[PDB]
Amino acid sequence: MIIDCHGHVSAPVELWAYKASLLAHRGSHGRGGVKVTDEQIIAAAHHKETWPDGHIELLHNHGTDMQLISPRPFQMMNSAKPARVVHWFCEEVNTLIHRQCTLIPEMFIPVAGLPQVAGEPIENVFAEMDRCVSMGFKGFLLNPDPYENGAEEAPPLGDRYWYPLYEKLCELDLPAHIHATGSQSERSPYSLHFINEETIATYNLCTSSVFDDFPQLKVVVSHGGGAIPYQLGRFESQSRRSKHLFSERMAKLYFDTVLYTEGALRLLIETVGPERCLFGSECPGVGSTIDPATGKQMDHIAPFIQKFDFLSDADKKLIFEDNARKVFNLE
Amino acid sequence: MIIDCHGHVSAPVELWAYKASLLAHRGSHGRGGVKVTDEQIIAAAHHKETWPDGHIELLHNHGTDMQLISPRPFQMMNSAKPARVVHWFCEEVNTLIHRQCTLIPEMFIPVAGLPQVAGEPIENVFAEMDRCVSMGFKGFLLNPDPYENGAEEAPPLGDRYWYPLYEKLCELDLPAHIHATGSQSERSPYSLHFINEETIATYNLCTSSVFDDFPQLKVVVSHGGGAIPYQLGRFESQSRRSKHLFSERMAKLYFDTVLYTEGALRLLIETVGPERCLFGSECPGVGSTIDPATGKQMDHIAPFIQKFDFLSDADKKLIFEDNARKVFNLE
Amino acid sequence: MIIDCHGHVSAPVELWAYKASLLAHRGSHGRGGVKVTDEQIIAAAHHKETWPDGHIELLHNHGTDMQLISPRPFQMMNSAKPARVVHWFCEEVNTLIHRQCTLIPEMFIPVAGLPQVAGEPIENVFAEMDRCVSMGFKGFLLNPDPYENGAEEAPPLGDRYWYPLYEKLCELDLPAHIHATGSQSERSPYSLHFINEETIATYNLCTSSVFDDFPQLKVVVSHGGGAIPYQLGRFESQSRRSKHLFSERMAKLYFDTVLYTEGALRLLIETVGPERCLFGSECPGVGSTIDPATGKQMDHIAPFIQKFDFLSDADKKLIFEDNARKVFNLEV
Amino acid sequence: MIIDCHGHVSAPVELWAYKASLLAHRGSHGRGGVKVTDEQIIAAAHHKETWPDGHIELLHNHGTDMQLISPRPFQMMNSAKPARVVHWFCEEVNTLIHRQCTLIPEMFIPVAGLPQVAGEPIENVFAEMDRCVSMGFKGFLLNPDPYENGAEEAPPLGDRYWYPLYEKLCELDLPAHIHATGSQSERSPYSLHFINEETIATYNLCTSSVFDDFPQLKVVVSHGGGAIPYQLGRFESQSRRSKHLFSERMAKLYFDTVLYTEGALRLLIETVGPERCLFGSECPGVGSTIDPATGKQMDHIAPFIQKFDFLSDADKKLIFEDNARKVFNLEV
Amino acid sequence: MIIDCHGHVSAPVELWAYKASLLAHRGSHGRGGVKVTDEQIIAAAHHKETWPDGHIELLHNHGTDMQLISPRPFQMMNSAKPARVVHWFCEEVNTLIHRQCTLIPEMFIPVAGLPQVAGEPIENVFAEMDRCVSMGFKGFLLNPDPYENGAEEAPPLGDRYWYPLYEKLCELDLPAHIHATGSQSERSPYSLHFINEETIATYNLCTSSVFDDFPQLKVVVSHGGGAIPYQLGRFESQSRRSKHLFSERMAKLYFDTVLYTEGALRLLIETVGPERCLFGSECPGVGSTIDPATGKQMDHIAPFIQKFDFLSDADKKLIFEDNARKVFNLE
Amino acid sequence: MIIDCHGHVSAPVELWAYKASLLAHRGSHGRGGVKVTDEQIIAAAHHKETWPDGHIELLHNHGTDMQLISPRPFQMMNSAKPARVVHWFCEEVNTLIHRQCTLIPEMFIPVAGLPQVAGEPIENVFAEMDRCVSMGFKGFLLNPDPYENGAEEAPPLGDRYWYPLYEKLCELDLPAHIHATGSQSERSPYSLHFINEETIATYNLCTSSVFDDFPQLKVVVSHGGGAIPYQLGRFESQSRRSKHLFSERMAKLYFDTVLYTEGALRLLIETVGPERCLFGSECPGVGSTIDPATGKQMDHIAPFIQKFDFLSDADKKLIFEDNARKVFNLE
Ligand SMILES: CC(/C=C(\[O-])c1ccccc1)=C\C(=O)C(=O)O
Ligand SMILES: CC(/C=C(\[O-])c1ccccc1)=C\C(=O)C(=O)O
Ligand SMILES: CC(/C=C(\[O-])c1ccccc1)=C\C(=O)C(=O)O
Ligand SMILES: [Zn+2]
Ligand SMILES: [Zn+2]
Ligand SMILES: [Zn+2]
Ligand SMILES: [Zn+2]
Ligand SMILES: [Zn+2]
Ligand SMILES: [Zn+2]
Repeated sequence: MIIDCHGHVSAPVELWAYKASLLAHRGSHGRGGVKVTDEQIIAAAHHKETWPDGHIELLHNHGTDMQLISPRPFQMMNSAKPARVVHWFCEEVNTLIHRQCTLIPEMFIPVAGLPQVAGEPIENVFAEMDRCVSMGFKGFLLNPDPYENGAEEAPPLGDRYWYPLYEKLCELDLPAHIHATGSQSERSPYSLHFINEETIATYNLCTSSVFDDFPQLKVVVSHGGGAIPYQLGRFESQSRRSKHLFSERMAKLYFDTVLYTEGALRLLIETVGPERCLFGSECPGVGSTIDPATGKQMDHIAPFIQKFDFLSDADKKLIFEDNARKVFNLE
Repeated sequence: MIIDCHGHVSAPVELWAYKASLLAHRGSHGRGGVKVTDEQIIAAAHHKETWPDGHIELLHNHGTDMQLISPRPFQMMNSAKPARVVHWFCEEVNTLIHRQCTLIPEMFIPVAGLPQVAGEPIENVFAEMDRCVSMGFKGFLLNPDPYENGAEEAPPLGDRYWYPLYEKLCELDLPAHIHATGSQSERSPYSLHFINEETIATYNLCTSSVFDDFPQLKVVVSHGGGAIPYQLGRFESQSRRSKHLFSERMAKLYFDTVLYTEGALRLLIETVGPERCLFGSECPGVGSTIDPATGKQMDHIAPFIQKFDFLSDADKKLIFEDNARKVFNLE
Repeated sequence: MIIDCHGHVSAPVELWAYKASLLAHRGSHGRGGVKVTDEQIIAAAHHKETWPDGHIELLHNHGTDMQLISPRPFQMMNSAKPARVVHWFCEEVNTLIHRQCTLIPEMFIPVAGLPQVAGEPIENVFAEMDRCVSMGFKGFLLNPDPYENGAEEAPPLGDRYWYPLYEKLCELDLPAHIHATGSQSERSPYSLHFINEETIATYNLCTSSVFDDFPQLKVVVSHGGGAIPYQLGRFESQSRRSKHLFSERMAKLYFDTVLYTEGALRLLIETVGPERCLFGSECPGVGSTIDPATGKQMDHIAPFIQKFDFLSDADKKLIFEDNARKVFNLEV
Repeated sequence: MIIDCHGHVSAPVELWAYKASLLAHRGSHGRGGVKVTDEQIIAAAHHKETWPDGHIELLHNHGTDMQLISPRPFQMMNSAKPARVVHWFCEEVNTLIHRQCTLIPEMFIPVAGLPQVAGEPIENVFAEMDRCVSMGFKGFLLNPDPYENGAEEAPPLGDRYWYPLYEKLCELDLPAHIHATGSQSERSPYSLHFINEETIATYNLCTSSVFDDFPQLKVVVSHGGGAIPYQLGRFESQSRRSKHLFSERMAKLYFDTVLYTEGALRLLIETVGPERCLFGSECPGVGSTIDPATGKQMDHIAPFIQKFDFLSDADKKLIFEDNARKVFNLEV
Repeated sequence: MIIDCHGHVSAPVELWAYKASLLAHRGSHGRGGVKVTDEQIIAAAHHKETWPDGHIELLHNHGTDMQLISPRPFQMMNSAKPARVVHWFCEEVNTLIHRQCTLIPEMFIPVAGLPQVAGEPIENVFAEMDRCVSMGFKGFLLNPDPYENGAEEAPPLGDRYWYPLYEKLCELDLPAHIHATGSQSERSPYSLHFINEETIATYNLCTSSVFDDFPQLKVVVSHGGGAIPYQLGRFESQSRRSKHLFSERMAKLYFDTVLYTEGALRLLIETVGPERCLFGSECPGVGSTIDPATGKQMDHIAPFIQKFDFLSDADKKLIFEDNARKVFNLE
Repeated sequence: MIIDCHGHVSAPVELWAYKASLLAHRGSHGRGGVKVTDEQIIAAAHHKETWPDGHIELLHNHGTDMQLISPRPFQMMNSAKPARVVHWFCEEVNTLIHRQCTLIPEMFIPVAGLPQVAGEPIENVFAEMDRCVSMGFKGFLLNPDPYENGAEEAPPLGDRYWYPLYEKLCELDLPAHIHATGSQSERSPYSLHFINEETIATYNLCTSSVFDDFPQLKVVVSHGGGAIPYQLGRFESQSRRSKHLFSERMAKLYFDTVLYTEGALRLLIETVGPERCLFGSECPGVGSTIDPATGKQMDHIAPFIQKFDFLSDADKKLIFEDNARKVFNLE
């Protein structure tokens, strides 16, 4: 089968209106919450909206059997104040993902957002993690820039600021899916910030002692590692002047295949090997447009991997399901 | 012949001491200047230093016949204060590069740094440009982040802040060579900041109307365009939702081949085409380490391009000299 | 008839989702816009939402014949970055209001928000004002604190920063309706910031030369003038030292009656007079809860004014329609 | 008798000069102190200053028998640096008040200021409180905005930042008298910031669990509660969603009657009841100007309360003495 | 006779209470002003207060015939906000000095404060200067640090920011008396800040083109030039590496003799010469204490100058009156 | 003999290049270190550079027999970021001074810089102190303004922030040598900042209870105490109003004689006494210019002190060696 490990929830419109409300009253109305029926959630999983077809129908047309759906990361406003609106909105997004996956278990698998408030100690997400574990969540999006390209930065991923999280992720044996959220920059909007932050997080993890101290830490890097597989040479060369090679740590990482050109998919898989690649597409999303040359949808990239003549059937099965089954502890 | 369009001056130690001195007295001793002889300038280009050999010796070994040399960008301190030390140090480095390329015209071709002070209008570099144009300089390093990964950032390259510079570059029909300088981030050291800044600059140039207003502007993006050829799919798909495709703007851009893996070189050349690639290696520097297994130096990448079977000998001539002669107006 | 001069649009949820999206991509998707059909705009004016009944049904129950609807001001994020998102959102809200008033003209009258970006010159709203003027809009919400209780504040209303706007309004003979937006303070939330900012704006206007320089300027202060009618004594006393009395300038101002206690309404009307009071309720909204002692909604305040012994039927007609009809240039 | 619970010290000019000097040398001359004789402290309570007559003469004319005098709060510079100057000045004002009440005991009762330094833990006032408690002081002015309308603000009164103080006050069975100090805003000067901060403090106290955790806490809000009695309806309505009604907590609060209009006094008394109103005038002060329509000083408000038809003589005795005598632990 | 050129007004207490009031209501009460009778001002000139005797009586005991009285500079709060309180308080101090000098013309001469608001253009003092010229004022205190040792600095005295003032001072042929005001620093309180700022202002004036561009500019530096006469050597040595000597400019400056040790007075006079020294004492003030060795008052320094055996009677007359007569255009 | 207690290392050019390199890569290349031979270290002390002659040659000519050398303070960049480059550069300069004084024990005696990072607790220098104590260092340069004339400043020297250091200095019975470093001010260049900071530090030490708590603490103030001996009168008069006279605290202090005018030298020695003066010249440096009239070099000041008639030969022995031997524990 084909399990897509990088998907984002198609939610009822009421969720985003709840965000607007929280930002309007900033808590003076109390927490409240999203009021939507199961019917409305299911219908949201079918609504066309801005995509060529519905979420479910698109996955069906592309042969994707199941998909791990997480929050749409650029809505999560990790730099917004006050902090409690960040926490509340994260919790409600997670609740809605849980409801949708319970209503549509034949396709959708839950992955959780973290209520990362810029500047707060990472411990402040543990409670929500616990709530999500009980609800059956299979992973967590880890944002390396809760400041959302502001004037300040979070510590690098090798800083012990993040160590309490790694510990917990190993106790649960659940993965962190690197994903930045929004960006306050006029130069670098969110979709490009994703790439730069993936590059930075990978670099941090591959030039620190994280994997010495948490050898079972499972990390999936979004969008084929940002820039790293393409730029691996300079970083390996510079890592020679040190006690560990960049590739030494990088061999511990997993990467999803959210890349919309055959050449990039080929380079990713040849660089890290099928043992460390998990099929992903972000369909529906950035890539849900039609290539005017072929008429196909750009995020319908499974056939590119299925036709690579340098991968065995075992390697393609690793990429399409087994790696996801292990990393996300899927039933 | 082989022309390397991305090299950095091996300078006598007195230049860096002059930088330190300027920062120490901050102008209270006057402008002063570097004090070195022609002999010391020539000797610097043969001294081993940390490299496996002298700059010129490594070029001779790798088969490189001429190299365009610019300042070592991470020393240019565009965010340093007061402004006058940034200007003065840029001026002295340019004067020294001029002296070296006049003393050794067989190997070296001069490329200038711009005295970009964070927050200053871009026109404040024009004077220095003129001076360098009178000294035979063939291009300019354009830093998209003169704030050097600080609390603030400059406007995106599509902003009209930069338009006075594009004008002048078209007036001179000379190219800009995109290259960041330092990085103040504890997460992102300068060598990774290079890549991210190239990604951002290319994105700005390909999502704005710069090339509609300056069709003749010549721009060379360093390090194979950061993440862009690898991440082209998502940005092209997103651009489909606008009036001009990312690809039609990117077709106007040139990229150098400072990539230290065969696979990345292949991906670059197959994505942008040999008509838009200029050979470059940054030898000596980040890539001047010996692969302990295969015995060769990582920045010795000309043979990779020579052996690509999908390139004709004319395509290889383009990559190795003709594009450089056209873009940098080489004699 | 009964005209309610202080109402806020009951809009389809797609509008608030559009706000969320604008904040999410900060303009990198383009302006885009609210995509919503006429039938959705109509249905939103009847949906119960968190109120006991729909907007229109409530106005019917309370006997209100027409309401001037403006944006829900605590959503207008005047302090948000980048500036273009606050401009775009204000514009979208204005056009949606225009559409709703065009579709339900027997009930709703359009009042526009201003795309006030904290720190921008006020002239930057004119382009939108002009547009709204050609769409038939009858007034503009004026926010004295576009910084939304931040680390900085805007100039007081007496400062010449605002004088271009005061000029244009007089050019148009259309009123400003003082209304604050959001509040970033952890001490003073938006509903209380409304009152504090009404107090500050009224004080600014009654201690400067705005009305000397703009005699025909029409200004309606929300929520019965905040604290001023209750605290008028101290301000009058301190003004005695000045060249003009506080009351001298205050008499040029209009106030709406959005007060949810009979005593407050009595004080307001007895303080500023029926010639300067315009009926308003903000129904549905903060006051749309049941007073258990009466069983009636707290914002069903028209009967209090109707049953005031100290007002003639002509004064009540001023409060309930004539004043609004003249201040907001309404048709008849 | 008539006890005025809101008065401010008429002090010799040497005190304000001492403030100026403290700001001038910022402590490099040492703490020093106000150097002023008993005769000067007495003379200051009779000097006309900018008022029509002396402090004591005015209180005599108005029929006030005793007044609780506290610091002039707009001078206490809680946002000034370095912290030690605000501490020293508060201490000096407190001791001068103590001396004046010791010299004129038939008229004046001491109420202390707190040396609140913006950003300091509240515990840093305890040492002064203790001292004032041993000097016979009967209450403390509590400033909810020691930042004085700056770029930052203090925690709301419901925050545990204030809980130590609430504890100590209950330990002492002495009241806090809500009063803001200065205002750095160019829109909202100090006299209006008083009202806005009273509104914010009252809202904080009526929407938190302060009175659940400190049931016997005695709090007197200045100037008739700012805007709250006039704007109570909206806050009650919004509180309905909470677990406690706004009025539920508001009933635990006391308010002084420093309002210079008959209508405002009527509203206050009818809203909170005579059991929670303490007569206060701030005479001499902002209200010490002549109402031309009456010839009487605007802060001569006791007759309004005396002539209210809807109050028994016993309710008026509560307002004029019993409530102050019980809240401020006064002798008889 | 003995004319003391550095004195500060002994004002009625009502002035400082007016300062406190302005800072309390910040303008909401309107400008207002100081209400004091002539009798009260005269009495203030006699009040003991904190000094061993009254101002007038102290000048009498020391043989000082007349004294130029200016504001007490550390009260002038040039960094306070809003600006109008700074302007108003300056104007009222000047009005009171004018009244006192008119009431006591047998001794007191008026010198004016400038309403210098940190960050405002210097032109904003011209109006008050004019008001003071009409009232007969003989000079102006010039503060080189209106920021009062804050996080920011004013431009150096050679910056053209100050040029409109110099121009005006030459049109009036009236002097600037360098005097800092207050200091917000915990390290360096006002009395020491005076010294450091005198040093900085002198350095600025002696390493810039001020005296090239305003050759008739009259400047009196307080407290014997801060540190400069004592430290003149290093600055002269460093000025040799430049187009003008430090002493070249320094010869244009005047210095007052507010120094309370014989050795410092000797060094000042021997360094700059009697032609450029104006007698000053700041009595009553910092120096109004008793030397327990001699019983004399430390600011009774006229006899030190009268007994120096290296000065002629003409030099002592230059120091004690003629220089003041010329510089301050005294009747 | 003549011992000069205020000299600064003439270092090989590679040290300043190492500073520039550290600032360029900000630690991403690791600590590294200066790479110079014993021969280059020795040659640096004989190279003319800008001086009229080599460092050692000038010392020989002036009659100086030994000199205590410390870092050139204006290069130590105590306000630079990140902290680790400040620490590393201080450590390398100290190691180089150690190498030079071990190679040339006839002339040079080692004095250490402190790795003071602005805002760091002072205890963060103790480690380095210990290392230097194991290398035979005889004192430490104490910078009162590690913020280098910035928006912020450190606590005054009387604040208990510094008390841990006083303790250690008494534990080692070694002295602090007050000396500022750089200055970010556009009004006050580093050479004037030296003087002002010495004034402030001396004032703090003489108006606080430091010497009541550390009676044995040894402190040497540079440049004759900035302004203090010249401005002593006002501060003594002000201190009379307190519990301890300025003079009784100042009597515990030592001062060096880095003054380039005879008159200032005289004033210093007559104010503080020969029992508290240590000869010092800062030769070569700011004072190494030739008086074009009198032919001699300005920092050749030993003869001035030799010719003072009011000093006995024992007083001159104190100034020229004994005080230095006692304070700096010289062998
Ligand atoms: C600035 C830079 C520096 C080095 O290569 C380098 C220098 C010294 C030691 C080791 C490496 C490279 C580039 O600009 C580039 O990568 O294009
Ligand atoms: C402002 C000033 C203050 C005093 O003189 C003073 C004031 C009150 C008590 C004690 C001293 C001195 C100077 O400006 C100067 O020293 O020139
Ligand atoms: C830092 C310093 C620098 C010079 O002397 C100097 C250096 C290079 C060229 C010219 C002068 C001196 C002192 O520390 C001092 O004055 O004590
Ligand atoms: Zn994603
Ligand atoms: Zn490069
Ligand atoms: Zn409203
Ligand atoms: Zn009061
Ligand atoms: Zn003075
Ligand atoms: Zn030195």
